[PDB]
Amino acid sequence: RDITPVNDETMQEINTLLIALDKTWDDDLLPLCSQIFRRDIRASSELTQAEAVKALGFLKQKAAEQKVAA
Amino acid sequence: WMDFDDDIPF
Repeated sequence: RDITPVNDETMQEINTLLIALDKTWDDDLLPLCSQIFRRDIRASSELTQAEAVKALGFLKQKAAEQKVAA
Repeated sequence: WMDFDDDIPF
């Protein structure tokens, strides 16, 4: 596997969507990534680019599916 | 394995 770390452009896209979804790395996405990728991920910067692209796909699905309830 | 292709709540 390519272990190239996540780049800043992909990170910014992820962050934009987390903010839009009212979700966070600490509460929501890092726990989920840790479960999905079956490794201890403690900071956003520790994702690989390949992992981040999967997470970004998932967040686009969430943001496109439905409105974020108040 | 649950993965990001799956329909997980978030």
